[PDB]
Amino acid sequence: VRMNVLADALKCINNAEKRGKRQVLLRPCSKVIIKFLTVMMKHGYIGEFEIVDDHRSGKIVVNLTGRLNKCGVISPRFDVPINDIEKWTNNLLPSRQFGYVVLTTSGGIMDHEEARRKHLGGKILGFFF
Amino acid sequence: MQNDAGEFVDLYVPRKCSASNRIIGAKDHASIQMNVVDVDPETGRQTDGSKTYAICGAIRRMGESDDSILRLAKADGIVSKN
Amino acid sequence: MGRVRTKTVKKAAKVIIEKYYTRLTLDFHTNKRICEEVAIIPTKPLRNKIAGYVTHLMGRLRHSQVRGISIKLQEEERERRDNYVPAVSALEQDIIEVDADTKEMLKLLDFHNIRGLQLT
Amino acid sequence: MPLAKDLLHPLPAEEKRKHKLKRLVQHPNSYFMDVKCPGCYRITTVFSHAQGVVVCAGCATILCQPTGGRAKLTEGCSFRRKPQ
Amino acid sequence: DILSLKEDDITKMLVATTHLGSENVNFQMEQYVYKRRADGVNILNLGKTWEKLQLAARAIVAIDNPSDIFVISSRPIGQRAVLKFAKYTDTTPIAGRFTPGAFTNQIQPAFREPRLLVVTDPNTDHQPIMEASYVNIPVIAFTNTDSPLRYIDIAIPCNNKSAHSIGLMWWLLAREVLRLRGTISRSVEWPVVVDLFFYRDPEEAEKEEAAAKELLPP
Amino acid sequence: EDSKEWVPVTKLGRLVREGKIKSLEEIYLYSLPIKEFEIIDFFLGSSLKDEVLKIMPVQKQTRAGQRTRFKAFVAIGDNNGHIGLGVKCSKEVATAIRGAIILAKLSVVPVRRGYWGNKIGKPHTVPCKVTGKCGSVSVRLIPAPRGTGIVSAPVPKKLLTMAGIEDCYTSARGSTGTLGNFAKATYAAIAKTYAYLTPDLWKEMPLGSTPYQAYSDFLSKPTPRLH
Amino acid sequence: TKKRRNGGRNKHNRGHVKPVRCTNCARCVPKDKAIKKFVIRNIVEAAAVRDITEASIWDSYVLPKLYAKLHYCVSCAIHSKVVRNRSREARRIRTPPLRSFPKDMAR
RNA sequence: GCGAUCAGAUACCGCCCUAGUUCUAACCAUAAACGAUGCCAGCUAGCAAUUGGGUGUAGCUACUUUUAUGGCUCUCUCAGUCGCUUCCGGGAAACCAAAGCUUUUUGGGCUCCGGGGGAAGUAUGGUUGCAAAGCUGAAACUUAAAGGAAUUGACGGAAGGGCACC
Repeated sequence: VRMNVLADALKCINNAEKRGKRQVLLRPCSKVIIKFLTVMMKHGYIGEFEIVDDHRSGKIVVNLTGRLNKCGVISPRFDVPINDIEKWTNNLLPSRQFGYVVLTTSGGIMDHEEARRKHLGGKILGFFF
Repeated sequence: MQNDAGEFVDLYVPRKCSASNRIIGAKDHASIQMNVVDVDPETGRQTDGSKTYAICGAIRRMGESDDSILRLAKADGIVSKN
Repeated sequence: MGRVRTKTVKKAAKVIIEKYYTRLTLDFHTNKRICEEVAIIPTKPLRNKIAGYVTHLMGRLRHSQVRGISIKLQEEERERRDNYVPAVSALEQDIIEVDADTKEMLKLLDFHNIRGLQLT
Repeated sequence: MPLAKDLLHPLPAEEKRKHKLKRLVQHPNSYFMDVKCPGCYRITTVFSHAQGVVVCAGCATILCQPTGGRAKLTEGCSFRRKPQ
Repeated sequence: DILSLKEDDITKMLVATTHLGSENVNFQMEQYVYKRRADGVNILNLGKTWEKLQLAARAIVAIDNPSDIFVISSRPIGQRAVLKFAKYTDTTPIAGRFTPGAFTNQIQPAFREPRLLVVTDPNTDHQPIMEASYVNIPVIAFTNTDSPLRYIDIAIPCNNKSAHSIGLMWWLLAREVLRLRGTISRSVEWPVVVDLFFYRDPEEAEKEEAAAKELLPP
Repeated sequence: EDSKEWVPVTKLGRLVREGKIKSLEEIYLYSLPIKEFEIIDFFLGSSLKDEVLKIMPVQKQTRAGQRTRFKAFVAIGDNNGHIGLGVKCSKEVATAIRGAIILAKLSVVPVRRGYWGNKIGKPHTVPCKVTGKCGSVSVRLIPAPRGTGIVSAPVPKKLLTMAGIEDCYTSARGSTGTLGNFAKATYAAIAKTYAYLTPDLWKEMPLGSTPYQAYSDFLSKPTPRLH
Repeated sequence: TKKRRNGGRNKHNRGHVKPVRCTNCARCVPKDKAIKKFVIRNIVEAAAVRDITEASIWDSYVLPKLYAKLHYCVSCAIHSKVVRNRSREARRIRTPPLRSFPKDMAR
């Protein structure tokens, strides 16, 4: 069915921005997705997200600036022992300056930049550039 | 695109789309700018000062480019009830 | 019997008509003598053929404007020719004929009453 | 536009056209009615997609016979399209 | 302020059967259609048609050489109209068979550089639109609901099924352009009556002597 | 190295000689379609170096059959921020090379240079990882730290030196004997560096009045001016 | 390579349809893959119609007609020139085209 | 086994016709078992068909005094199988609305299969089978190409036009 729900929504976002389309209907929106999406907001990559209360599993409408080339999702969530943070950022990020790798860390779903400041590594959720 | 002692190097900063925030890419010759002329309030009597909008080939080839002008123009507010 | 005249004859004939149209008549003998003066055609059977194809092109030009050889007096003639039809009438009473749905639109858009009939 | 939102405030006419499950918040087109068979003062609230071959209070008269979208409410029966 | 809709003008549009729309709506033109009539006709928003004629007419101007704005019709119903566009506003003519490359050939004698195109029907006039988008040329067009709006910035929904619609809309752009930096000034109507822009017709033709001597009979 | 008293078919051509444009950069901004080789010859094209990469022959049957035809593959570039590249089919070696230069000038594409993250000493490289594909070959640009000087394959080294991209790593895909496709893939790669919406580009501006419109009156008129 | 998008003929969602034996080879081909042409002819054929009507009592008559829907194998059809080797472009093209009307159906 | 054809016919072709086709109780497990395209979920394009259901039909027709009912169109919508034309992506192209989202050496979940061409679906052993066979499936050794594509020519006892008293 939808084993990882995360990727299904973020693919929808990519496909949408490939039309240029500012809006997407996301299904079936997780907590991990909400935390993924709040992380986007901070760096301005997407405009406002809104989670509708169906008594089912929650859908989201995305408003999109179009600043985003592409958003990818890591499953399996590979265990980062802090010094693979450096390797993972190099491979899939277009620049050393910019583009956030997204983790599920002990203290929250946080970007690798934020994770480095806290010194808390993790399991890898995602990539956003 | 600044270098060391805040001078602006490379060579250019592209014209971005008023509707998609997307870069006009220099050999995308499928790209329109429309310049709609402002009117001297009361009626006709056209005086300069274009309200000018840039639209990418990507909007145009999806057949939506006419519609982008309608929202831009209403935002500048010459057009009403679009 | 067979044939349409080759490109060297025909091309020569199109080029001279564009420039020289005024001074080219339906008459062959004058078209022959203009061609030698205005154009260095080395031999007489070729000269006559070029000049003769001009005669043919001119004959059709007279019989309502011929494509591809516009002297541009012809365009200037269209300006003059422009005939207006008068009276251009919205006919009987207004003329009213409303398709019902467009009447619902009309009242909304326009305070202007303008007579409508929901009409057979 | 191909930047053509506004699904947060989704335009009236279109939403109506689509379907019962294709709404932003998917809301039933399955309403309520009250059925009066005039020999009986009794109102029983029966559905147009009935789910019952509904006998009124004592009288096994009929009321409605199901067809697989909207149950056909049969003959001389009057109903209020409202949650009473 | 009087740049709004004009009641006098809207009657002309009504008589000229502009409100008719091709039965099959096409998604990209759904905004231009208000209502559908019974017997498969679409009602085109007459109020939007005006404002779109006005934007298009404004767009012609601040292209400072008005001559280097190329007015285009393959359709015979627009041929006379496209020619007459040229007579009032300088706007140089492309009538009928557009010779492709008129835009993309330096060697061709039909080497045109438009900073604007105005086009009748994008389905029959596909070639100068394709060619336009090879040379960054703005394209304004007259549009059925069955228009490929691909490569069109600003659409004017006419009816383009022909009759009087193609003629009246074409005039209205030229009219508006002459009020606006043309020196007609103070937008009070027209001494030049709208049926000039129409195809003269009938193909095969009644040969009628111009100079209005109402034909009695032998 | 003209000589040519260039005569301007294009309005664009007029601007060049009248010195009203002075930077092909303006042409790139307003995206104006350079049909004239002539335009390019004045602004740049003085200190554009032309290199002939490949002369490789091809064959075609004029009917019964055998004939042969010439290929020339050309790259043109400043060292500063410009590459145009053109491949042509002709009867002769000379006409092939001259024509390939001509096509190459028309195509001239601007080159985006960025930084490691150290904005010291003028942007040496390319900012991000930009990839372009032409027929199964995809040459993929990776931004590489100074003094790596350019890491590619011998023909793409030339192509990237024509731009003046000091330092890059590259990876190229496929049938590694099919040379022409490798060159074409790099052309797409270098061209796409603008096509990345990097976070520096995010805020529009008031953009531009076009010189086409602005200087318009002069570009439709009269001379054929001396001096 | 799949030249033909339909494989042989129009099999989508059935794949296997009872075969009909080809009236020329007596072969076996599934019903989707027959070239079929509708043979509509008069019993009295052309010249004889003038001769029969005079000879036959009746006020006008109006001739009975023959119907025989023949089923061709692909091999059969192309030999007898029913289908003539089309187009890499024109295999795709459906259309028809007669001009005149009155359908061929000789020998 | 026969008659022609043809050097041969053993074949195409023509005749007689056996096992077989069919059915039943059992085998076999394989086929271009093919839509050459794994399955389940979402998303990314217009139009008209097309299968079925449903919402509206103050639409036509069928009838009871008209109805109520039914079928079809018309309108709207799912889920099916496809087509057309365009990609708005992919591809080497042919093509493909999936062969798209296959990334810039990445994207939901999961299986299976390929990693030069032949030898070879053979050997060998195990397995299954009454048997025929089938599955699982090497290597020695051989060899610089092999395959798919499109392009142009040449060539047809493949197809249509013309042109000349060789």
